[PDB]
Amino acid sequence: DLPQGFSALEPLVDLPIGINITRFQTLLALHRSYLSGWTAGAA
Amino acid sequence: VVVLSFELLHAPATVCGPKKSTNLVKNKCVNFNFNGLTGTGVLTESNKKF
Ligand SMILES: *[C@@H]1O[C@H](CO)[C@@H](O)[C@H](O)[C@H]1NC(C)=O
Repeated sequence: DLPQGFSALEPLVDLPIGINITRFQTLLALHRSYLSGWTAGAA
Repeated sequence: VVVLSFELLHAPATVCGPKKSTNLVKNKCVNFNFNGLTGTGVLTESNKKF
């Protein structure tokens, strides 16, 4: 998943937020099971 | 009555007045002000791909 060679990373969006950030977390998507209320998944 | 209150904080200013487009003149030595960059030079056509 981490391949060789070079892949230049292009810019995406610079945002003038001006806040203090020291921690971060990832958000995932979960689908309702409708049958264990959410379908099992891995990321 | 409409009361306008102006405040300045350590955060960068983002409410600002209108900016004049004016016009572009080429092939002559003219003072140029491009997005805050000032100077003096002749603006010719460019074949460089940005
Ligand atoms: C940002 O938050 C951290 C943790 O609360 C704190 O140590 C740091 O002083 C804060 N930054 C500023 C500029 O206050």
